[PDB]
Amino acid sequence: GLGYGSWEIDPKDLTFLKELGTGQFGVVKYGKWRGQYDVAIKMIKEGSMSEDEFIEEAKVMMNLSHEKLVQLYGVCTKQRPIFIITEYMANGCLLNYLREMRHRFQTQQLLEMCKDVCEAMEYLESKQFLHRDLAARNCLVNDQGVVKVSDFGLSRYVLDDEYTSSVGSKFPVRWSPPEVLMYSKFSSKSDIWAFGVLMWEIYSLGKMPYERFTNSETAEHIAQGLRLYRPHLASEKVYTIMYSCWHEKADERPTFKILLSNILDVMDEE
Ligand SMILES: CNC(=O)[C@H]1Cc2c([nH]c3ccccc23)CN1C(=O)[C@@H](Cc1cccc(C)c1)NC(=O)c1ccc2[nH]ncc2c1
Ligand SMILES: [Cl-]
Ligand code: NA
Repeated sequence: GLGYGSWEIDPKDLTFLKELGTGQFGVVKYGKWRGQYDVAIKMIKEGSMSEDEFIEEAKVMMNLSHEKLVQLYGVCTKQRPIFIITEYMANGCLLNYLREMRHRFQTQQLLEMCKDVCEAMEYLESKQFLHRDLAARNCLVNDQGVVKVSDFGLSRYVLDDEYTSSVGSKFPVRWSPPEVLMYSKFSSKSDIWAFGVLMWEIYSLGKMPYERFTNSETAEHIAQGLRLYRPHLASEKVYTIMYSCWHEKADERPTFKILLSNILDVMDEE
């Protein structure tokens, strides 16, 4: 079934409609399950994933469930290529959503997007689960405007070394703390850093972090003490929150639980 019963979904119960997304991992199609329920069908391009390891871990990820986490309904592994059946989010990736000027966002909406993501990440943290590539491109927005965290943990199965090596051309350098870029030291605190950058993306309406700097320059300068400027739409109290994610010393950065409380405090003042 869809999130109930077998986690192996029968692809004969799926209809494959419009494409929602495409990249070096595969292609994402909108679909219906038993002609009633909307789904996003993420089909894994052969040659891109450690498929055995990925299927083993998908079974465990079936147990992750939270309102602000993109729901995994199941998988289709008895064919080539394999599919992941996931929650359909009608408004697409958060990065493009932020860049659409027609939305004319209020700052109250931007803070709520931060709350949404933070609640999802507090959940993952309580499960000792790392996202490992948190960023606006990896969040989705549903038909009601709710943001949910997507593709959490997926980078563990990507074979392309340009994307998993901290020196690779596809690595999330601009979302990584210095100890990741220097020593490959991953932890909850490197998710925390990325979340700070994600808040900066949100309040910048989707601008690229450190736009005037190359990947190599960014890595060098953030280690020296460069930090992202306060976006014009971010109040001092909002900037204080995202800035706290970027302390040089990882164990000085907050937890997602503390970040969420800070975000609620700012919301509660309206
Ligand atoms: C490298 N990415 C990729 O290759 C493809 C396919 C795919 C993903 N993740 C996968 C996992 C397994 C197989 C294929 C993929 C992720 N992916 C997407 O375009 C993402 C946006 C995105 C993120 C990072 C980097 C880039 C370049 C694009 N969008 C969506 O995923 C999406 C967009 C609209 C939606 N509406 N509802 C749900 C939904 C989902
Ligand atoms: Cl410090
Ligand atoms: Na810049």
